[PDB]
Amino acid sequence: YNPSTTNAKDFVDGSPSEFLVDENIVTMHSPDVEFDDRLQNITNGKFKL
Amino acid sequence: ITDGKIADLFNNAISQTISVDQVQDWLTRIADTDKYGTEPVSMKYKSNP
Amino acid sequence: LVRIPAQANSNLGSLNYYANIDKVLTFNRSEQISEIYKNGYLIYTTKDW
Repeated sequence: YNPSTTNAKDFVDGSPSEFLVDENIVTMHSPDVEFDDRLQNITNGKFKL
Repeated sequence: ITDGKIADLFNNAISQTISVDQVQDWLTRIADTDKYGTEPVSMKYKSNP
Repeated sequence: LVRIPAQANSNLGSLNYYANIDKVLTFNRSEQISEIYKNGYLIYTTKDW
């Protein structure tokens, strides 16, 4: 949106039930998580991708 | 709700609010039973030790 | 609920994530995107029988 014209709220109110994709936040799916229950309890694990 | 802006109108409830009877356009279009509330309120809640 | 920690070099906060969604999506009607949406979302059918 152009901030000089409209606010964020007024812009979203034209279609508040619209969805956008997000590749900046992804969802990794490995068999270890589903089958190894030790990886379903990770909490803020410092890892590199 | 003028243009779909229901978020801004929700935000500015302190200003954009008035009773039904005081709406000068609705002095004869609304029945006396559809502008005054005359039913109880059910107060029910529990607490902890 | 899974609060993704804050992402570096971004003034945003710690993001909030859900994968079990129980939502009802409502179309608020307005002319911001196009005029014809003051009545609702259109119904799409075949050109002929």
